[PDB]
Amino acid sequence: MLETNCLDLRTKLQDLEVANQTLKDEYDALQITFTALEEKLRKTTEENQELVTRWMAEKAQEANRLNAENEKDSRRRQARLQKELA
Amino acid sequence: MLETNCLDLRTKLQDLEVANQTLKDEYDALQITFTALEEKLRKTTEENQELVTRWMAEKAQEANRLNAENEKDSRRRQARLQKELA
Amino acid sequence: RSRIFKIIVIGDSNVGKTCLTYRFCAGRFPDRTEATIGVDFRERAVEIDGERIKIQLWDTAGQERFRKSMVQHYYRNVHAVVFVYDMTNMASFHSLPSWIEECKQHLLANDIPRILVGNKCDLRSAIQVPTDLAQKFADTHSMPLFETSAKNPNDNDHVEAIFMTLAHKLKSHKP
Amino acid sequence: RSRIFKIIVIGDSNVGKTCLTYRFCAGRFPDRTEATIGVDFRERAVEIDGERIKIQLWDTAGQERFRKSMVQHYYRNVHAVVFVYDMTNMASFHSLPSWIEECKQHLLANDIPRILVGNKCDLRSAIQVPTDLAQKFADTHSMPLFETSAKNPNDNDHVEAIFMTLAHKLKSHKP
Ligand SMILES: Nc1nc2c(ncn2[C@@H]2O[C@H](COP(=O)(O)OP(=O)(O)O)[C@@H](O)[C@H]2O)c(=O)[nH]1
Ligand SMILES: Nc1nc2c(ncn2[C@@H]2O[C@H](COP(=O)(O)OP(=O)(O)O)[C@@H](O)[C@H]2O)c(=O)[nH]1
Ligand SMILES: [Mg+2]
Ligand SMILES: [Mg+2]
Repeated sequence: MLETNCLDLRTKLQDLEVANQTLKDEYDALQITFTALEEKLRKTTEENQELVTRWMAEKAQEANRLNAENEKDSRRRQARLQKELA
Repeated sequence: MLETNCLDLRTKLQDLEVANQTLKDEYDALQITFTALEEKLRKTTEENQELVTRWMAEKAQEANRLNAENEKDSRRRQARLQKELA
Repeated sequence: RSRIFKIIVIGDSNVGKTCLTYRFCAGRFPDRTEATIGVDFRERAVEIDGERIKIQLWDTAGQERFRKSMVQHYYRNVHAVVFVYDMTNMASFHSLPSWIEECKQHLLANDIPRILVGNKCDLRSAIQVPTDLAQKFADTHSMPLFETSAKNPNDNDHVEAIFMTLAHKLKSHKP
Repeated sequence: RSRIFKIIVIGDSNVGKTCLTYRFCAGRFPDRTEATIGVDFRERAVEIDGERIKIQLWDTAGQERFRKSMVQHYYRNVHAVVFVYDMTNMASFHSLPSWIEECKQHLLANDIPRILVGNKCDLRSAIQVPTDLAQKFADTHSMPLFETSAKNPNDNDHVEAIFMTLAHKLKSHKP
């Protein structure tokens, strides 16, 4: 309208509406999915941590075992080489 | 107010119009932080799947090997059984 | 030099497959368990009627994502199948038809013995699966039923007795 | 008679530690690698002066989260340390002082040989670390310098010749 009048109050009953079809409703309607997504993310992250920690633990136990085997064989060589003097 | 006048209505209007842009800003500040959180979850889930896939691949190779070693042992043992029926 | 019996253990996550198999091979309850990924192997040498036998238990995974592309390997040259549910969890008992369908679609011989084991019989105040239900299920599928406890290994059916019985039948090729 | 030399391989991610150790032990270049988690063990038996020697390489992890708990194990009873950088990556070269500091803080003896290796010498148009720089670093730290290529194992310093030279030095206890 080149010159607005009072009937242009339609805009009010057309703007009090559009806004409400989102804003305070949609704020919570995205807060819910956002907190949900937060929870999904922390679950997944937690899981990666447990997986990695488990893998690391098994590697530490294998490394420990191998160090112990090397040590045993080294003592064997030392004993044998002690036999080589008498 | 027991009887509303235009002053009361107008100050109500300005106040609502302030709260409106407030909640609007609060909305826009979360409509894309959601997109970012989306990306983070995507990446983390991706790492998750890589870790598991590599773990499962190792377990499958190990199971295959064990089956082969069992079969080897079986045919070995049954080879003993033919060099006694001589 | 010793004969190996490959015996696989199948069932839902958390019914106690790791604890059962470890209880049999190591003679202990585990300090802690975690979700089995792919498969764990536990062996124990026994003497049956004078013969030294290696019992080789495959503690399989029950989660879909942890058993992907493993099933061919589980079932390759398998000598016996042990199905397991949680006596305190009715859902784990209702899962058995799908496990059996997998077994049937993957076995390569018609003469592989299968048995059924309800675990955690020690948790009597929380049991969800009545003995007669499970018994009927097992009878109609040609499986013996055992009700047992990995945690308390002398309760009802002894763990040792389960696996030793199975191994005895394998060695004897008996019913 | 077969004595063992534990040799650890240390360095930033993606300098080619996995490819180097695999090239030496298996005699080929990997079809594919992934991030090394914890550590990987590769072993090769050789014969020096009639004696059978097992060269045991520890391909360590370069990422903090993947080496978290492991440094004590890496450095326990180690017989030699191999430091590795990427010749095409100057940052991998600037990392070396902190690797050396970790080493010095964890060695249990003052007589463990250390050597310095620049990898990916095949990529000549992308090299970022000039030989004379690397050489001065190596000399002032009492390390021999090798410039090598796991991908093309006969370029410049042969991958074979590196680990064999080190093994000879260890076996004879020579300087
Ligand atoms: N009370 C009781 N708990 C058990 C028994 N067997 C296993 N559990 C528990 O059930 C949970 C899962 O056990 P686990 O062996 O890892 O189950 P799996 O996923 O089938 O291998 C753990 O908390 C165990 O301690 C049992 O005989 N009695
Ligand atoms: N061109 C070239 N690339 C290499 C060489 N060695 C390793 N790479 C590549 O560098 C990347 C990292 O190798 P990797 O062994 O995984 O490094 P690491 O993390 O230190 O063990 C891989 O893409 C390799 O193919 C080399 O000698 N030449
Ligand atoms: Mg388990
Ligand atoms: Mg690597």
